[PDB]
Amino acid sequence: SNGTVSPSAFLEPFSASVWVMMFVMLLIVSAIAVFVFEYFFTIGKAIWLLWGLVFNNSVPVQNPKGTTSKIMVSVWAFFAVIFLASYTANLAAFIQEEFVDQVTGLSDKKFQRPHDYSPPFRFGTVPNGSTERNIRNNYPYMHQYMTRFNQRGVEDALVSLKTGKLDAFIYDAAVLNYKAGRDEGCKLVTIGSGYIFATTGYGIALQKGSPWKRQIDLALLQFVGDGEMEELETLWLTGICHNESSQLDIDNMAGVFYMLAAAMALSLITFIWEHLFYWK
Amino acid sequence: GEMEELETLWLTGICHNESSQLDIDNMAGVFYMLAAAMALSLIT
Amino acid sequence: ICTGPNDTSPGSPRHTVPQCCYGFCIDLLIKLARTMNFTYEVHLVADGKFGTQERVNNSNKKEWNGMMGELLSGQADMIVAPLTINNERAQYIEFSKPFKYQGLTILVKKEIPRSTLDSFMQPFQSTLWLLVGLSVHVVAVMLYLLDRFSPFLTLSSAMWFSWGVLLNSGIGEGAPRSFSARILGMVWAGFAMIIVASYTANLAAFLVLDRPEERITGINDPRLRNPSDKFIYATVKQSSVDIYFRRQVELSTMYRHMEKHNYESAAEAIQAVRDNKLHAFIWDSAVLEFEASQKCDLVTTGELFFRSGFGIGMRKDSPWKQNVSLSILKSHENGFMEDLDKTWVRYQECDSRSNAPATLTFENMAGVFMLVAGGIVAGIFLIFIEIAYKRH
Amino acid sequence: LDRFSPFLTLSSAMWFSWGVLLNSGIGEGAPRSFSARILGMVWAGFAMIIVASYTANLAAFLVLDRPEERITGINDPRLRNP
Ligand SMILES: CC(C)CCC[C@@H](C)[C@H]1CC[C@H]2[C@@H]3CC=C4C[C@@H](OC(=O)CCC(=O)O)CC[C@]4(C)[C@H]3CC[C@]12C
Ligand SMILES: CC(C)CCC[C@@H](C)[C@H]1CC[C@H]2[C@@H]3CC=C4C[C@@H](OC(=O)CCC(=O)O)CC[C@]4(C)[C@H]3CC[C@]12C
Ligand SMILES: CC(C)CCC[C@@H](C)[C@H]1CC[C@H]2[C@@H]3CC=C4C[C@@H](OC(=O)CCC(=O)O)CC[C@]4(C)[C@H]3CC[C@]12C
Ligand SMILES: CC(C)CCC[C@@H](C)[C@H]1CC[C@H]2[C@@H]3CC=C4C[C@@H](OC(=O)CCC(=O)O)CC[C@]4(C)[C@H]3CC[C@]12C
Ligand SMILES: CC(C)CCC[C@@H](C)[C@H]1CC[C@H]2[C@@H]3CC=C4C[C@@H](OC(=O)CCC(=O)O)CC[C@]4(C)[C@H]3CC[C@]12C
Ligand SMILES: CC(C)CCC[C@@H](C)[C@H]1CC[C@H]2[C@@H]3CC=C4C[C@@H](OC(=O)CCC(=O)O)CC[C@]4(C)[C@H]3CC[C@]12C
Ligand SMILES: Cc1nc2nc(C3CC3)nn2c(O)c1NS(=O)(=O)c1ccc(C2CCCCC2)cc1
Ligand SMILES: *[C@@H]1O[C@H](CO)[C@@H](O[C@@H]2O[C@H](CO)[C@@H](O)[C@H](O)[C@H]2NC(C)=O)[C@H](O)[C@H]1NC(C)=O
Ligand SMILES: *[C@@H]1O[C@H](CO)[C@@H](O[C@@H]2O[C@H](CO)[C@@H](O)[C@H](O)[C@H]2NC(C)=O)[C@H](O)[C@H]1NC(C)=O
Ligand SMILES: *[C@@H]1O[C@H](CO)[C@@H](O)[C@H](O)[C@H]1NC(C)=O
Ligand SMILES: *[C@@H]1O[C@H](CO)[C@@H](O)[C@H](O)[C@H]1NC(C)=O
Ligand SMILES: *[C@@H]1O[C@H](CO)[C@@H](O)[C@H](O)[C@H]1NC(C)=O
Ligand SMILES: *[C@@H]1O[C@H](CO)[C@@H](O)[C@H](O)[C@H]1NC(C)=O
Ligand SMILES: CCCCCCCCCCCC
Ligand SMILES: CCCCCCCCCCCC
Ligand SMILES: N[C@@H](CCC(=O)O)C(=O)O
Ligand SMILES: CCCCCCC
Ligand SMILES: CCCCCC
Repeated sequence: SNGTVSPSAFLEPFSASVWVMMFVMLLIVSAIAVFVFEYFFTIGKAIWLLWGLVFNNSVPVQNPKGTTSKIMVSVWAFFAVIFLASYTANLAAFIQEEFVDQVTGLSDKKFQRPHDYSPPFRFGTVPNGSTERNIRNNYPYMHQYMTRFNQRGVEDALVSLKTGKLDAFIYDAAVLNYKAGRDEGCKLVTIGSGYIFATTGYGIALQKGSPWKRQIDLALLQFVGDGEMEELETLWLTGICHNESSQLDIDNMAGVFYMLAAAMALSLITFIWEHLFYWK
Repeated sequence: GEMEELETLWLTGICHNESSQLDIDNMAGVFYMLAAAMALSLIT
Repeated sequence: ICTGPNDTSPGSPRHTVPQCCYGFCIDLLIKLARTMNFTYEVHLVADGKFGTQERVNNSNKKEWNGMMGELLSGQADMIVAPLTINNERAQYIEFSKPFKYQGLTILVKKEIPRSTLDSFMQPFQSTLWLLVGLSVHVVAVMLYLLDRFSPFLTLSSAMWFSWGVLLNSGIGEGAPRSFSARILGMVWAGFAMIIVASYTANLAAFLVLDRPEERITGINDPRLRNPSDKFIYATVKQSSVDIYFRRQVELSTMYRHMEKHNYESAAEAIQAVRDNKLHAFIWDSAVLEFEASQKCDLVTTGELFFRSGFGIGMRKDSPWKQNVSLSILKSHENGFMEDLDKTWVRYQECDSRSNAPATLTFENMAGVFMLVAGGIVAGIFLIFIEIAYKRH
Repeated sequence: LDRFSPFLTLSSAMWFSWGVLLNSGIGEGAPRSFSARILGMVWAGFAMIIVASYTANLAAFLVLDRPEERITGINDPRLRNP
């Protein structure tokens, strides 16, 4: 998918407890302390000064006059530079494109009931295989809907996915993993970060009662126990994408604008509230 | 290519293909600039 | 109702107390008994070992023990347990098709980071802090020394200018008047900017003291390859992973370490890893992954290796082999093994799996808040110092 | 908000917003009424977040990287699979 960024992406750099204790408890306590220092300029002005210093954007403030008040403002400015450093240090990685899978799994409502969706879901599998038999046995309705958007081969399904004529491709897990690994640019990926449903295996078929069955089983088990299977998997099954800065759009960082909108609403509400208080 | 696998099985190492404080020597340049500023201020 | 030994510790009278068994394998066994109607009678293996072919001290004889021995000697009839399918066991008993695919992996203790109170002073060495503190004041006094004796700034104004420029606070809105003081103050501002930027560039790194020292890159990492006294890594004694390590002629250098430290059962090994007695535990992917999911302070770090599957082993000539294998395959094909995974393995309470940079927490930066509190409790005295100064 | 307060001209408000967005200090004079003293400071936070987000990856976009040029021996995917 193109991916998505959560509206709170700009807010996780600190935990909720840290945010609320800095901007409610610590800040108001420090503002009250600044007033106590200066008195011995309204409290709104002290809160305004501290908040402007939290992120110094040259916002106009009214500095206090007492020396102790100036010292406390200095240590608050040190706390503010700590806060800005910690917040901006990892902000770029936190506001990053997060890729969410289209479907959770084979039991998702998109597969089970594709009709109750304004855009239809296009998923299919090649016929005459184990996957088709499994889907027919488990989900007859899903298989009946799937037969319409059938496929001819693995490469045909892959190019259908690439162009856009098909959305999902249900197939053998190992072949799909190999295709995802060998794919360039990694536009194709299996959901669930390697989700496997039937979890069977590849076997060497033999006639019933064949004398070669026991010897072949023992030889294969010896191969897997000697590490040769790992070597073969590295030689053949491994791919490109397995071993694995962008422009910012409105959708990328819409949360900051959401915060600004909430502030616009709150400002209008408090304007009406102040008018009501003044009138009455 | 068997020699490559032998040498990566035996002759391979740890430091191959492999959070520090800042002392005064790291900040030597900025302090030298400040000293030059003091000297320029005195001569001016 | 499963009748098993009472005391796990060796050298104790192992009374056969009837406990009760439940979980993945028990549910699978009940399903098997339902699909092919046979009656079962579960009983735990006498000794906690999974079972390997061992040389008894009576020479010229190899014996199977554990669950393998209990099945081969006729005491048992079917091993419904996470029995790994390997060549050594397959020669004597026949396994069904795997009902769970997994592999060996390494479980280690996830280091919880500790937040020192001097974390934010950590980026600068203490001599640098002292030097910058002295520099602030020498520049501050020299501003007013230059300004006062100027043919063309008081003490407080100069000090506040220097400190506010360093801290970026704007407390002192007093600019120097003399030219030389102008160059001196502006270059001091530049130096303060560079110092602040250099401090910022590593404040976050020094705030969280996490390094990938304990991170293990599978079994190919040197810390597993090269034994050491401190790095105590182990497995369950007398199990499938022990057979795998012994069989590997190339990895026998590891084996010399494995035999030195081994544990009676998986629970003891994971407890030892939890209590930092152990540095690494080699065990099956399923068990280690579930333990990491539930016991949240341990992490599975090793790259997956020796991919195999748990099999419901029976005797060499058992009438149920074909039917039990067919039943396992049928359960795999429909949504039964998935149900068992969901209800026994997939569930978790926390995973802590996120490659994003660590989120700052309250315990991580308590030093900053305590520094602000110290500023509060120092200013509360500075008020009295100021009034006393006003008295004089 | 300030003009219709129960108890800051256009140019001064313009300068306040511009100097808050990009910290230059041209905006002199904080908003008088409380209704604006909350919106203005939230706008200051918005400006800080925007500036920090723009700054965080400015050097990467100033000089383009070399993703494809970084060949890695014969294990290169653009070498292994031609
Ligand atoms: C009245 C004066 C002193 C201003 C007080 C500031 C608070 C009104 C703001 C500042 C920071 C705000 C917090 C900043 C971030 C947190 C985390 C945030 O949790 C998340 O990380 C996102 C959760 C989600 O995805 O919905 C929830 C709000 C909250 C508590 C905020 C609650 C409101 C806060 C405390
Ligand atoms: C001045 C004070 C009183 C207000 C400070 C603003 C923030 C505390 C509010 C304003 C807007 C709030 C956000 C607006 C809406 C978003 C989306 C909202 O939905 C989700 O992100 C869920 C996942 C998804 O939808 O993709 C979650 C909260 C959150 C981050 C909010 C988090 C808290 C916000 C930032
Ligand atoms: C008075 C309040 C309740 C509404 C007006 C608040 C304003 C401050 C506007 C200005 C711009 C508005 C934003 C501009 C457009 C975006 C996209 C908009 O739709 C999308 O996210 C899809 C992508 C796209 O629109 O391009 C969602 C709101 C949002 C954040 C807006 C939120 C409200 C904003 C911030
Ligand atoms: C000392 C005199 C020349 C006063 C004029 C400049 C001053 C502002 C001092 C303050 C700190 C002094 C620096 C502090 C200590 C260093 C270490 C020192 O570097 C070395 O080569 C010796 C090894 C070491 O001690 O680290 C000498 C320079 C220097 C940069 C000093 C240069 C002169 C500095 C900048
Ligand atoms: C805690 C560690 C990091 C050292 C920090 C030192 C500062 C907290 C002290 C040391 C010297 C103090 C200064 C020394 C004396 C001056 C003059 C002094 O002049 C007055 O008392 C009258 C002020 C007026 O009313 O205008 C004012 C404080 C001040 C700036 C002090 C401010 C606070 C200072 C810088
Ligand atoms: C470079 C890109 C981002 C566009 C830059 C826009 C500026 C060139 C314009 C837009 C808005 C203009 C301001 C908007 C209005 C104000 C008030 C205005 O006050 C007046 O006396 C005329 C209007 C009135 O009667 O209030 C003076 C200009 C000024 C500062 C303007 C200055 C020039 C501005 C900033
Ligand atoms: C060795 C050590 N172990 C610790 N365990 C803890 C924890 C979690 C509870 N903290 N901690 C340490 O902080 C140290 N280091 S210290 O004793 O040289 C030291 C002490 C105090 C301060 C200031 C920091 C600013 C506020 C005022 C106190 C600075 C350095
Ligand atoms: C799957 O199997 C069916 C047969 O069960 C194949 O259908 C045949 O297709 C060929 C070529 O189109 C025709 O000549 C035959 O007459 C078809 N036989 C029947 C009974 O339909 C189908 O082609 C196979 N599909 C794939 C992709 O393997
Ligand atoms: C294993 O399963 C097969 C198939 O269900 C069983 O074979 C059936 O047995 C019944 C009862 O004797 C007969 O009526 C059927 O005709 C048999 N069908 C086949 C395919 O042979 C078999 O009895 C089961 N054996 C075990 C070990 O329980
Ligand atoms: C985003 O997804 C849509 C489908 O919803 C697709 O048409 C479009 O091409 C995607 N954007 C990109 C980056 O191509
Ligand atoms: C047997 O089990 C009981 C708990 O049911 C325990 O208290 C007792 O000590 C055990 N006896 C042995 C074998 O020591
Ligand atoms: C098992 O099922 C058969 C019917 O298929 C029944 O006749 C028999 O009594 C049942 N009991 C056993 C254990 O054979
Ligand atoms: C040999 O094994 C038997 C049975 O476990 C034990 O009783 C005996 O003490 C052992 N002898 C030696 C020399 O280990
Ligand atoms: C009239 C004021 C002139 C001030 C010159 C300051 C030069 C600072 C150099 C900083 C280089 C990073
Ligand atoms: C005079 C009261 C000022 C209160 C300022 C609150 C600003 C909240 C901004 C939140 C940004 C995350
Ligand atoms: N491994 C599968 C390939 C075909 C499919 O997945 O449908 C089989 O032999 O049946
Ligand atoms: C001891 C003085 C510390 C100043 C820190 C400025 C970032
Ligand atoms: C007034 C100086 C405060 C410094 C805090 C580190």
